[PDB]
Amino acid sequence: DSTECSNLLLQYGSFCTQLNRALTGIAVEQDKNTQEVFAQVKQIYKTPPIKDFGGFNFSQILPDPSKPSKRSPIEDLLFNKVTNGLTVLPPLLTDEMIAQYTSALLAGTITSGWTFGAGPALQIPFPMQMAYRFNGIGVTQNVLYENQKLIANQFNSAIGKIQDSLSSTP
Amino acid sequence: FCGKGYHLMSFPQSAPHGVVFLHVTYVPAQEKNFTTAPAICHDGKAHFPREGVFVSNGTHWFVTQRNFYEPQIITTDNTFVSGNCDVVIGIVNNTVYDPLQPELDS
Amino acid sequence: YTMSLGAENSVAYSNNSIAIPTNFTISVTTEILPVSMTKTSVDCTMYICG
Ligand SMILES: *[C@@H]1O[C@H](CO)[C@@H](O[C@@H]2O[C@H](CO)[C@@H](O)[C@H](O)[C@H]2NC(C)=O)[C@H](O)[C@H]1NC(C)=O
Ligand SMILES: *[C@@H]1O[C@H](CO)[C@@H](O[C@@H]2O[C@H](CO)[C@@H](O)[C@H](O)[C@H]2NC(C)=O)[C@H](O)[C@H]1NC(C)=O
Ligand SMILES: *[C@@H]1O[C@H](CO)[C@@H](O[C@@H]2O[C@H](CO)[C@@H](O)[C@H](O)[C@H]2NC(C)=O)[C@H](O)[C@H]1NC(C)=O
Ligand SMILES: *[C@@H]1O[C@H](CO)[C@@H](O[C@@H]2O[C@H](CO)[C@@H](O)[C@H](O)[C@H]2NC(C)=O)[C@H](O)[C@H]1NC(C)=O
Ligand SMILES: *[C@@H]1O[C@H](CO)[C@@H](O[C@@H]2O[C@H](CO)[C@@H](O)[C@H](O)[C@H]2NC(C)=O)[C@H](O)[C@H]1NC(C)=O
Ligand SMILES: *[C@@H]1O[C@H](CO)[C@@H](O)[C@H](O)[C@H]1NC(C)=O
Repeated sequence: DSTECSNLLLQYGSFCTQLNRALTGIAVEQDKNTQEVFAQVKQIYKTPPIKDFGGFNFSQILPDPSKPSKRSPIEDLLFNKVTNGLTVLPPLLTDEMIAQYTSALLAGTITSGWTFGAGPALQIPFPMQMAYRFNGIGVTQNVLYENQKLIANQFNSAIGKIQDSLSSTP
Repeated sequence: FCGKGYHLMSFPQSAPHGVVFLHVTYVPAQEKNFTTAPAICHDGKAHFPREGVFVSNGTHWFVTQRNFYEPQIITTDNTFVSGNCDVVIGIVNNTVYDPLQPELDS
Repeated sequence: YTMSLGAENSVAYSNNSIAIPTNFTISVTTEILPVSMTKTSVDCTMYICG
């Protein structure tokens, strides 16, 4: 609040304008980064009420209805595990909207595969989508269909191990 | 990476201190519902599509390519056999045509 | 206002239904990427001292 200090500071020119402009550029760049990462779909996809995906369980990654924040258990664990003229500007996208974007991406990739990323979301059964992914890596569809229960059990076990590993590693 | 949609090609254009890429992509449109099955049960054998997918318009079963609707008769030339019908969940019963059958029939 | 992320689109998922495209659109999109800047040189002695 010193007037004499500001009068002497004016002798140095537009240094303050340069610093404010650089900080403003960084601040808008962070919002641009968040838009580029999370806002890649213009449709908010939602999962069907019946979670019949041929044995595949997505409860640990889909949003929890019981939580007011509408986050997944994994996302909730992630949020729990992260702890003089200065101002902190809030991010343009809040945490619930970022969670909504991730939920839309999850719903699109579960119900439609990769179709929603290239155009209109085309529905496909999830085992058939997994079979398409199997064909992408050079494994025949029959292998997926014959061992579908085993593949679903392995996927659920791996997702649970991911949650346990995140909860058990500082 | 090269535009929204399935990338077909791209064209470069010079710009002042920059480049403009015109990405030509293929976008699916006018989609239609069909009833689908993982495999076709015929003669106690399970048939799977070689490159396409089994679709049904309500009464008849066909095999088509995944990115464009082009229904074709389910034959032995576009399907492959792996195992019986007891293992695959959701297998449906439909006939599988044999192109060689009229040749020895005549 | 509170911004809207996108229009809601509930995909009609079921265990035995697929959506197959019957047509296509050849879509051309633009992507602008900067390549170079203006090449500026400053004579340090002449700038500071003339
Ligand atoms: C999907 O997985 C979730 C969690 O892995 C299962 O929910 C569990 O259900 C059992 C039995 O009802 C409960 O004892 C557990 O406490 C539940 N866990 C959680 C985290 O809620 C769920 O049953 C699985 N299957 C389906 C169809 O959702
Ligand atoms: C599903 O498609 C098949 C073949 O495109 C349809 O079968 C044809 O139906 C027309 C109209 O009755 C007949 O004139 C043709 O002779 C049929 N072709 C064959 C090979 O049978 C079938 O009707 C379609 N089903 C529905 C519900 O649209
Ligand atoms: C598809 O065809 C198979 C074989 O023809 C059917 O399986 C038969 O089902 C009847 C009804 O219970 C049994 O009596 C036979 O013994 C079964 N045969 C075999 C080889 O398993 C099957 O039910 C048919 N499915 C549909 C939907 O028509
Ligand atoms: C495929 O069938 C589903 C279910 O019959 C259609 O989904 C419905 O479409 C109507 C049309 O506007 C909506 O009002 C309903 O809310 C939709 N239901 C669900 C659960 O999404 C779907 O539109 C059909 N797709 C095509 C291409 O015909
Ligand atoms: C696929 O969509 C194209 C549009 O790109 C359709 O082409 C149009 O067809 C109508 C009627 O024949 C014409 O009046 C339009 O001028 C055509 N548009 C263009 C850009 O040529 C095409 O007919 C559609 N095909 C199917 C099978 O639905
Ligand atoms: C789809 O689920 C229904 C029960 O909702 C079941 O009767 C039917 O057999 C299932 N179809 C496939 C292909 O899994």
